[PDB]
Amino acid sequence: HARSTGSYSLVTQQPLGGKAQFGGQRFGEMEVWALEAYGAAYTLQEMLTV
Amino acid sequence: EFDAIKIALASPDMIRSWSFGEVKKPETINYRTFKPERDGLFCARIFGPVKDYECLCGKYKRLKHRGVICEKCGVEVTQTKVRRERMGHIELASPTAHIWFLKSLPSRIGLLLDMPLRDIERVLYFESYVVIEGGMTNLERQQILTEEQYLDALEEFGDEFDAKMGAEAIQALLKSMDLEQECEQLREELNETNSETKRKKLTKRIKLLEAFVQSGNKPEWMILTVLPVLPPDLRPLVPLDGGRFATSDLNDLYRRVINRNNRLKRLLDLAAPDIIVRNEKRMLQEAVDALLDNGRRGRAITGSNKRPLKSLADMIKGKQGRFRQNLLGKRVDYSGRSVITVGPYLRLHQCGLPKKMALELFKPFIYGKLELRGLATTIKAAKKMVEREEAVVWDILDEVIREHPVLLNRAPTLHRLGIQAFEPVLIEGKAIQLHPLVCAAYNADFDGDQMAVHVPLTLEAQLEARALMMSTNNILSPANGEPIIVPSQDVVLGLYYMTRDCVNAKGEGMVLTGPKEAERLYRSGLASLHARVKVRITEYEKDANGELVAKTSLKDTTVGRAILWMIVPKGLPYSIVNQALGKKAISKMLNTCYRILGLKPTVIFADQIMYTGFAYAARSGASVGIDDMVIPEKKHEIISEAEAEVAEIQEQFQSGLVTAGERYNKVIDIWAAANDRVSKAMMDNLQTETVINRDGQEEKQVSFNSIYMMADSGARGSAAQIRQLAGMRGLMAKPDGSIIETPITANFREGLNVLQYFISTHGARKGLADTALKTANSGYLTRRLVDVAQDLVVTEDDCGTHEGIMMTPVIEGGDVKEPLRDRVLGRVTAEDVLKPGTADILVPRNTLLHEQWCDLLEENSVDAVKVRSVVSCDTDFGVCAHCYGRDLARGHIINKGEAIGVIAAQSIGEPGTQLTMRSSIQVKNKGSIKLSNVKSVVNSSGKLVITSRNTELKLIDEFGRTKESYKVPYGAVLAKGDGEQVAGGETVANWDPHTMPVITEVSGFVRFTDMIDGQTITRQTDELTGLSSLVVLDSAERTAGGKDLRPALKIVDAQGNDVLIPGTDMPAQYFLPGKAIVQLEDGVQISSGDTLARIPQGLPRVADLFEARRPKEPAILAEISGIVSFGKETKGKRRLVITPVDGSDPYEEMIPKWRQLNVFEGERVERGDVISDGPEAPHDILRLRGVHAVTRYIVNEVQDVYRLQGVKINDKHIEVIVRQMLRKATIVNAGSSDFLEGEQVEYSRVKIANRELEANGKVGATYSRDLLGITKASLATESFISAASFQETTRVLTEAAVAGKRDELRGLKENVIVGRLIPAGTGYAYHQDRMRRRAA
Amino acid sequence: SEIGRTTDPVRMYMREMGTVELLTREGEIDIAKRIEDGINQVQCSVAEYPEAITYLLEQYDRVEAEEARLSDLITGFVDIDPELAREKFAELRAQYVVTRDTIKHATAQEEILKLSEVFKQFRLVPKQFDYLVNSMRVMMDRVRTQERLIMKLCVEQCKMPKKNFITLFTGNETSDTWFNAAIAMNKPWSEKLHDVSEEVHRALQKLQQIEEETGLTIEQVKDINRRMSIGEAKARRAKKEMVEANLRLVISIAKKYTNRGLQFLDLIQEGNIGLMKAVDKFEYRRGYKFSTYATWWIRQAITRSIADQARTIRIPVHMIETINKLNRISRQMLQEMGREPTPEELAERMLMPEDKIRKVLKIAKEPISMETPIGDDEDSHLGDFIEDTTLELPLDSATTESLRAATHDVLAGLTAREAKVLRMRFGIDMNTDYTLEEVGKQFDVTRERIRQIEAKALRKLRHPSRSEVLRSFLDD
DNA sequence: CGCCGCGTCAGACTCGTAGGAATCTAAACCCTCCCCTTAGGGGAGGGTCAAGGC
DNA sequence: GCCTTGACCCTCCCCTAAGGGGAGGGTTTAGATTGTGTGCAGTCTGACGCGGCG
Ligand SMILES: [Mg+2]
Ligand SMILES: [Zn+2]
Ligand SMILES: [Zn+2]
Repeated sequence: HARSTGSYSLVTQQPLGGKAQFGGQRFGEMEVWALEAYGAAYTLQEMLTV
Repeated sequence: EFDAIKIALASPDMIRSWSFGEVKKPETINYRTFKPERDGLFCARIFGPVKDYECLCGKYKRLKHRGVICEKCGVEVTQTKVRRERMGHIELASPTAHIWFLKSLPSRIGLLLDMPLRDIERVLYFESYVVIEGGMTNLERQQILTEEQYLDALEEFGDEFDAKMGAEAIQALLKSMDLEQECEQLREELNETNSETKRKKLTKRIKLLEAFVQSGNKPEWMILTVLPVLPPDLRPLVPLDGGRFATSDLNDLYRRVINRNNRLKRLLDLAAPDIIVRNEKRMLQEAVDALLDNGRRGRAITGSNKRPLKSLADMIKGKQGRFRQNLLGKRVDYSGRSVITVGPYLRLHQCGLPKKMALELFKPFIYGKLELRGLATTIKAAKKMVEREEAVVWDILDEVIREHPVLLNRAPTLHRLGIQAFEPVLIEGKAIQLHPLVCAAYNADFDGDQMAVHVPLTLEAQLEARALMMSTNNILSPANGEPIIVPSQDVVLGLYYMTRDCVNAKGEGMVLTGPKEAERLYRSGLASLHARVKVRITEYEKDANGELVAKTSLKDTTVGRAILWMIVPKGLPYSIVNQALGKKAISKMLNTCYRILGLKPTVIFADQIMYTGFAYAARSGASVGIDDMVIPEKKHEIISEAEAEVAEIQEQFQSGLVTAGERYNKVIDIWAAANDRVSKAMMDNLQTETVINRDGQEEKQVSFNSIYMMADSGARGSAAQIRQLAGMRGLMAKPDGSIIETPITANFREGLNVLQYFISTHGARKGLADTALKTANSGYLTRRLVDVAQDLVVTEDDCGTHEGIMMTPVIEGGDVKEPLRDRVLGRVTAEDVLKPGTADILVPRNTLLHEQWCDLLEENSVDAVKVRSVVSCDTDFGVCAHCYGRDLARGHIINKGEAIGVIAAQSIGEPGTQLTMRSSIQVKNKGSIKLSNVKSVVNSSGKLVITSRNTELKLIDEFGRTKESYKVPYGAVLAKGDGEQVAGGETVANWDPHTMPVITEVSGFVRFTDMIDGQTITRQTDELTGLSSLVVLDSAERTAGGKDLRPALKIVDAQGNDVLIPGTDMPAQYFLPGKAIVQLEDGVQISSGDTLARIPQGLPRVADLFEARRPKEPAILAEISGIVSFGKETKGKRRLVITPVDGSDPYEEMIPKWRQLNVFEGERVERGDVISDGPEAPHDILRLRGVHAVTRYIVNEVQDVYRLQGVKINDKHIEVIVRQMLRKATIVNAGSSDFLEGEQVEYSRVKIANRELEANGKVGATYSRDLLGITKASLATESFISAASFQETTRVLTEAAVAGKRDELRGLKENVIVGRLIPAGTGYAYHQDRMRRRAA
Repeated sequence: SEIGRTTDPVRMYMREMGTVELLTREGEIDIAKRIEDGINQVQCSVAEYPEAITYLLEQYDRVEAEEARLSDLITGFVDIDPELAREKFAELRAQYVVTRDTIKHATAQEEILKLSEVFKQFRLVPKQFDYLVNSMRVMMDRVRTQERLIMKLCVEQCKMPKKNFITLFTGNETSDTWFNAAIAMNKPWSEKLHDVSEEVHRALQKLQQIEEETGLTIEQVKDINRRMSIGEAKARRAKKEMVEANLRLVISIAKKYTNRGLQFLDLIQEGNIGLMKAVDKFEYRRGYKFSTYATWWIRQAITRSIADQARTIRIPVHMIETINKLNRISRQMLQEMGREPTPEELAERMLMPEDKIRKVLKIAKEPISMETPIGDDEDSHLGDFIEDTTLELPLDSATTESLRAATHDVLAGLTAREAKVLRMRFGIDMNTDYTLEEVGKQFDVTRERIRQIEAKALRKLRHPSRSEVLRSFLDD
């Protein structure tokens, strides 16, 4: 499954869950720590915001 | 945009200024035409239009009319997005307490009023009255009245006094109280108090009242009179696909609040009986409580499922709250996912990405390059081209992915190598092709694993993927400087098979012109890969300069080693391949290439190693068959002999020679011995049983057995698993953990029968259940570690400190567990390292100890190096790059802006899934002996008697370094004169394990003191001893008198003269405790050293060490140094009094005497030595011995857990967490400072305050550093956002609201929550110029 | 004592509710008699003020010519057909007129009291009696608010002794004869208000109309109103004892409604409101027990509040009743046929068309929680599957921007006049589009010339020289 | 006042598809307000079609 | 070509006579009835705050 853009949730406007919903991958908390352990501040900022 | 986040209490006027109207009805929407109903919870007049730029009535329907509020429907013509921002309010008909400030412990309303929560809850529930003001009356303030007391004092004392119930009463109390007057009263009450419980009570209340005074908050705002209403698009009521509606639980809760509030207003209009109004007020209170926090007070309100409704507090807290599910991690666009397969052709920097995945992930890039190249006139034309998948969109796709990395991620992301960047190679499958060499970093196998792909969009993200995250930058581990992109399985088997030697292999003994000739002969079939041969090898070495000088010689090598030499880079020696290469040798070869030549030769070398190992594992045909599991031919007789032994032990048990316990232990021992015999026979028949002819004569060589070659190369398999294949499976454990006494005498080559298989499943399932249940514990520990250490970043380059820890090799007993070289490599020295030849600088003061300095320390005799540590860094809010040392992933000193705290937490928490969730001295080797902390005397039989409990024996080599370290109990008699040579196996120390002897002070004669006979002694005769002994028994054994009064064995001269000590005139007597056996009488002489009396005696561990948990019963340590005396006994708490010589004398403890004391009344103590024994508590280690002692203790006790499982973590990473646990300090004397005494502040704050106070000549504060566990240290941060997002969100938000806290967003989590660059890494420059263009 | 032991407000309510014991058949009767004596006392204290009786006789002469009916003026007599009321109204008018002239002062207390006791006979409808008592409350509260504005200004000046400011203020009622005695002490406070001695006049000289509009003394009015207050506090304390004694009846009825959307204490409180209405409406002279009448009002209040507030999306009472009727018809048809009926035959047993019943069946459904676990898991909920359908796709936003750019390009390739009227005719880079007359008047040109200009500019843009960029923004 | 057992509170893995929960329940009156019914009429507001006039 | 001019033309909204139909809202209802009513749970372990004994 892949996705560039798609549908978003109502309350929070983040991508939806599954490949049935054509959803995004969960960039969870441990992946955020992995990016913070590198100095990947811009990669992280575009994961979070954009 | 903004620089801080402030949190505070909301006043009623603040709540009414957020709102755009009052919600007056529980109507959501019309049932027929689903437009929102007026004044309801969904109301376009309050909350905004439901269509974009359109009123509700339809009169104003376009952007031509914007911002005009329709006069018919009242709706402002604007964007409908405002329904996510516009709050409303409910004007509550009665004051309702906020449940957070009442029921989140400790109660803020209770602490501020100094009322128990039991009385406040009784007043709130209209069960009791409280007197707001007493007046001309004997009633005190806040006195609780029952109803009959109220009706008595009301008619008896008129309406002079005022007393109410409900939250109107609590609100009148909170309004009527004067905070500054009560602060002064409580402070002068603290200056009148010595009781520390009441002093803690008072400092709690004082800092609450002071937080209220300093903040703009008023106490009475903890009682709600206006209630905010969340915007309706955040609690949406939306039509589902089948015409049904889906709603939030907040609409149910808000409707209940409105309904009970409107009914309360109705009842107050009707002037209902007050039992009905009190009931409606209680119902409105419990409805508002269920809205705010459902389930704190009483039972959770459930709606229409018997499932409890999700309240406002449940929206923001927990694993499924806003913070952890939506703010600390998100679902992202430009992300795909697929099964991973192997590509063994790939280079280390590239992955294989399916074309179907890449065509979707890179879709706006393809649209842009289609419109740019003129192949599409419009983004919709380009969209239709990409839908039709024309032949040109594949060329466009091949040029948009060209230098564009993608991040590949495998969950769980246990460390930072779980995300790595790769250049994509477009492949035709649906599966991602992962390079083999990175799988160990990902913990990935190709048996169904999936990986996520993420596309870096911006140029900065692309350059971070290329420069920080690319897999060619990730070849060293950050946990330990070892290679993590390392060959395994097939590669090490191919490289091992290639570099092995057979005895008479084809083409043996020829002389080759070089490695190219060896490859020609192997490929043309004229020589075997294992033919030992003589090859002219030219190898290059780096001289003193960076120059690469060649030497050519004929090496005695094999054909395969010469072939493998062709891929080795130039600066490496031929001895790196002139051996059989297992996993360790290949890992060390890659590490050697990295340290000598750098990263660019190493990534090429690792790729070449992978290709060559794959090729020659293919060439080998290395299969596994059933004839490879060679069972030893004598296994049957080993089992028959152990069966005969177990039969004779069984007959001995039938004949009563042994009881069941020693019988069972004998059976276990003779089966473990027989298992070791079968294992040794199997491995001996497996490891060399190639017998081979050299010119006719037979010879033994190492075996080319496939099972053995896989085990011996480190490819797969241990000796412990070959034992189960070809030996016997051995003894199994019950689910209790106790060993079944009949082992599996079978192996897997033979079958197991039904019973053997069943008792093997007993432990198979236990291991699988541990694996299934310990991932949650290791994830929770890693989360706590990250959240304690997330804010630690290398911010400075050198703090100029001179402190540090003295690194020594880890020696437990007679084994050197950790040498100095890997404890000190990559660390900056803290003092000049000297030779044993004194005063000559071997290593200067600020040297980073790279491998050459470590070899210099190793070729000299340096046994201790003092290094700089992060626990001793002087840097406020960070760490300097010199107290940290090397970046273990790079190999050079750490850079400023590195988030070393996340690296430390991930380095500790990644191996947590490899941990489990559920006498005399015999010196090993030769060397001198030296002892420490000895109380030593000379015995009458030519001995040394060490009458101390802090002594330790250390064995020095001719080098000069301690190699073994033991420590001996009290009164251990030495079989050795201390200070000269010993031998291997030579016993130095002998003692009694089970009983504690009393050892005299000086030579002399026995004398008695206070031992009144018959009342302190039972004189009992042991029938086969000849002389009767005398027992000093328990205190309940004898009558009043000697039961508590202590028998004192004096030593005097035969002429009656008391013998005096050399150096002091201290009276020489021995006070002995109860439960003692004495064999001595008065008159018999005793020299110094006679023993007169005998008083007889995984993953959760790491989580307990980092949480600083005090053990069940700890050791008892000496707080102050002095001499031991005893106070009030015979309570259960033995009263010990340590008496200093030059200090304030009385210091007492309450030691419960059901634990054996290890101190005597005549002997001194040092502060912190063990008085009683047990597991040491780290708070005690920190208080009594210091910061360096507690960090030494915690790193040693954690690395004992990790080294036991063969896990190698640098202790930089444990020192980082220990530093984050020592972040608070309790003030003991404020001086001329702004702190109280007994107040816990940040250590950096009080250190900066003292810097400023001693900068202005005044005296600063004095403190005692605290130790907090990783949960209490991460909840005590100066940032309420990170603490509220970690856990206990209600407590954090409650204390932050009543304190009026302000979060300056200085750590990593707070800038992640709010969508900013983190202050680490490539966002460190941005934050620096954000703070220097704000401080200017 | 159970105080402080539970959290349940249901247990707290039942606990404090059970401390009142039930009434006998005789207890209800004398509580109702206490209520009726309180209201009778209020009425006999009203009778002292004449204009209320004047308004009531106005109402009766309006009933004479039928501007209204006396069935809305009096519910009956105690010692409704319109002949006895003529007798009682005539004998009451003959009393009011014979009281009107007799003013003296001891003789004035015979006729007022006998008119009070003969006016006691009229048991009015609640509306008229409530109007009379509220009218008297407004009269006394405006008289009282100027009475304490007299002291409002005296506090506006200085320190306020009014312990003995009341000494001869009582009884004079015509002039400042009580006011002159305040300066007769000549303490400094007695200075201040006296230079406001003129500004006070229109307060106590507005008395100049009202003592001529009421006929009786200030404390006579104040004390018949305090007797009204005593009577209504007697009638209100007796209504409270009848509500408090019958809360078990409310719980008894409310336990049969417990799971229809409202919670048990919600039902109890709504039934308590119904019970208070029943206490207000009960008549003990009908010989029935209070339970018989009060059950009607308690059930009314509970069922009405279930129709009002049991649902998220509120259904009106008429459709709530249609749904209930449909449900019991479905129950009968499911029992008598062993099979759930279809809307066709469900519309033939009912009297209603089938398309009406189909929407009634589509109208009665309660919303699902978006915290509903999907898969009956606890990690994924229904709210995780619901999409924002109001979001514009980024390809649609990018298409909108590219179309704005393309029309900007083609409108730059026209005359300035034609591009202006074509950006003005449509809303292009303006906030509103315009009509032919507005574009024309801004140009001081006709409507038809602007129509010609924009039609010609459109024909220019139709040519493929200017159209191939824009034709790409269209579909099949 | 200091300590001990008891009450209470807070934490505890991410991919595909299935996938929710299912009980219980006035009637007779009255009112206002809104839309509906023919076969078109009338008007406001806004466009459109050929005539020419310069 | 730019500009008027008079005649046409369109949709959209409101109106017709005598109520019909329905939605959505109020109100009372008089034999006597007077205290709900469910579960569910095989967590452990820290850790904190408090009645109660000493
Ligand atoms: Mg796998
Ligand atoms: Zn409008
Ligand atoms: Zn430092």
